[PDB]
Amino acid sequence: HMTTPFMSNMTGWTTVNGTWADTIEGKQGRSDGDSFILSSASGSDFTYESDITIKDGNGRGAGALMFRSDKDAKNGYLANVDAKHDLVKFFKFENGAASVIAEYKTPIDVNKKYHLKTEAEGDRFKIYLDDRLVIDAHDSVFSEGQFGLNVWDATAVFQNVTKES
Ligand SMILES: OC[C@H]1O[C@@](CO)(OC[C@H]2O[C@](O)(CO)[C@@H](O)[C@@H]2O)[C@@H](O)[C@@H]1O
Ligand code: NA
Ligand code: NA
Repeated sequence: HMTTPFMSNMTGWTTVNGTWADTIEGKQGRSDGDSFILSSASGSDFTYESDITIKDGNGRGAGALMFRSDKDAKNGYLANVDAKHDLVKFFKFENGAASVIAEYKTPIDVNKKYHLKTEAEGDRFKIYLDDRLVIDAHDSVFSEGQFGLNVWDATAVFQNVTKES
């Protein structure tokens, strides 16, 4: 029977762009720019988390959780680990244009598993890196939408991708 090594409680994964696959390590994405995959799962308030490992390829950029997204990932929130810029970023896309909401600055590495967790509750967003709170910010732009994953100028692997509402 069909099985995948990607572990998640979410289904319906639809590739927006980039190169996305399920490998023995998890769901891998790669692109030089931003690229996105969206689950059919949707929500408003939730805990959304994943293991994220940035690999050697492309520009050793970033891997991200995306949430409260529209169908083509043009509008939504992201929380990432960015090895190139050494930060955890909470940001939004509005009609395909990015703007930063909050950051935590820390050295971020390639070939190191990170655990990233977002708790989205109304207009408040708490982001944890390896179980430590690093961002606790407010933003009112988006209230609901799809869950997904992103990479920016990176190859990255996502494993144990889960949401709880
Ligand atoms: O952290 C990666 C994440 O950063 C974004 C949004 O800040 O921008 C990437 C990169 O693009 C520019 O805006 C210009 O090319 C730079 O200022 C920034 O380093 C997202 O696009 C990406 O997912
Ligand atoms: Na599954
Ligand atoms: Na780095």
